[PDB]
Amino acid sequence: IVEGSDAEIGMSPWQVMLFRKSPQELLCGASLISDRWVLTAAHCLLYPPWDKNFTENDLLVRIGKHSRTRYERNIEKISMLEKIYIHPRYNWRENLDRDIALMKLKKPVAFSDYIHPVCLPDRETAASLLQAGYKGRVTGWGNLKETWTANVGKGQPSVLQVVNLPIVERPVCKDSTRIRITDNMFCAGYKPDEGKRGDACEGDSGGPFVMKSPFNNRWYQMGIVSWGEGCDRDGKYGFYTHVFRLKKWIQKVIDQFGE
Amino acid sequence: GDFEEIPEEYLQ
Amino acid sequence: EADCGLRPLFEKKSLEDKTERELLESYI
Ligand SMILES: N[C@H](Cc1ccccc1)C(=O)N1CCC[C@H]1C(=O)NCc1ccc(Cl)o1
Ligand code: NA
Ligand code: NA
Repeated sequence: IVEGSDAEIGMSPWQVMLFRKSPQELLCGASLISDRWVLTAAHCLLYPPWDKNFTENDLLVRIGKHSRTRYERNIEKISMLEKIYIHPRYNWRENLDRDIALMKLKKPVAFSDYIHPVCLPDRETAASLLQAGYKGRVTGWGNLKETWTANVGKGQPSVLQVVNLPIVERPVCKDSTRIRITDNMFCAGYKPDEGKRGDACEGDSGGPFVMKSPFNNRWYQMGIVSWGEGCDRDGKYGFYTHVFRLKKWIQKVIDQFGE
Repeated sequence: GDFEEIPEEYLQ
Repeated sequence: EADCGLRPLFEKKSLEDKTERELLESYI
């Protein structure tokens, strides 16, 4: 996360870290949507251009975390993956269209002050809230900047980072890039004229873009961190998987096939 | 290697 | 889940985090 701040304890209790067993490393963010289901970006698991094609046993999910590198004894819960489900029309060839994946946990995770699921949006909540200018919140452990001077500056955070960002008008998203944008994406970030900055960055992939509904005061995951060109570049925006647009696939995966 | 080691039961 | 999106350390005890007001204020 670029130009964010340290999260408060328990601020994002659905935040999930995707962790490579060997070598032990952060792969991506993710989010908890029930006691057995974790949502992330397809490209966190499958990206042939980078020879990336992870199997269940390659990965753990760590839930309830705050510190990036510490093992948070008595707080985090580390879970093994039962199954990975990638959207069958995930377009890794061109533009990361439908950048979404589910992970089933081998065992349900116990909820706590630090571990709690986020809601997924229904049509009405998405229609009300996914409006240009409305702000959501992005969280992750990814890099603090696109570039820095090695062993002199600092590019990675000690703990979970948070930034609030406004949804951007679709023509502005489209005019910011040569990549083909789809209805399964929205973009977010401040314009150069606006005062403020902020973006996701490498390692934030797959984590949640959330909004707090003013109707029922619940947090809804509207987006998944998907792609950008650079991080926090002027005139560029971060692009997010439109969770509601893919919810019928989510429901199918959970309701008919996985339950 | 920035990462504090995980309990062994998880890496199995 | 019935209690989705309600954080134990915030909504469940009617405490706000330090920047959620920024989100509310944008929903005009
Ligand atoms: N630079 C290409 C741009 C691209 C976009 C679509 C199709 C191919 C390439 C990119 O973004 N990616 C490459 C694969 C993973 C993804 C990534 O790095 N996502 C992280 C990120 C930063 C900000 C937010 Cl939002 O997500
Ligand atoms: Na364009
Ligand atoms: Na930008």
